[PDB]
Amino acid sequence: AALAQIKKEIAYLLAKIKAEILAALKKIKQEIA
Amino acid sequence: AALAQIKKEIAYLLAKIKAEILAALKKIKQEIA
Amino acid sequence: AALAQIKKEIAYLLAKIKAEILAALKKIKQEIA
Amino acid sequence: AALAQIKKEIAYLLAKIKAEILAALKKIKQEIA
Repeated sequence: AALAQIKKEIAYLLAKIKAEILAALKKIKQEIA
Repeated sequence: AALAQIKKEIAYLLAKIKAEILAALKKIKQEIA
Repeated sequence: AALAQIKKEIAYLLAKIKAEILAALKKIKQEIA
Repeated sequence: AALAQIKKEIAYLLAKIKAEILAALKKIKQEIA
């Protein structure tokens, strides 16, 4: 169980990092368009 | 085995995050070029 | 304990990768603004 | 040992994802400058 818990928590953090980076990229595409 | 399974699945998620970020970056380089 | 230690260290590295990428993005938004 | 091996390999993949993303960002900052 603990292994699957670690996997789930890292997966969540990856998705959070991705969403935050794409948020800043869209602010840049929004600035230019 | 479960450890290698966790590693393989995180590796996959990393590659997915990378491809998605580079997809949005190319939409931005495409907009400007 | 070692499992939680691995999780904590990967979490730290993710946050470092995110901060560095957002640093370069802001240098780009700064260039254009 | 296997746990530390998994950690080392994910760490490597993170650094590879970061370097590749910053490579594409610099191609974009290079295009505009």
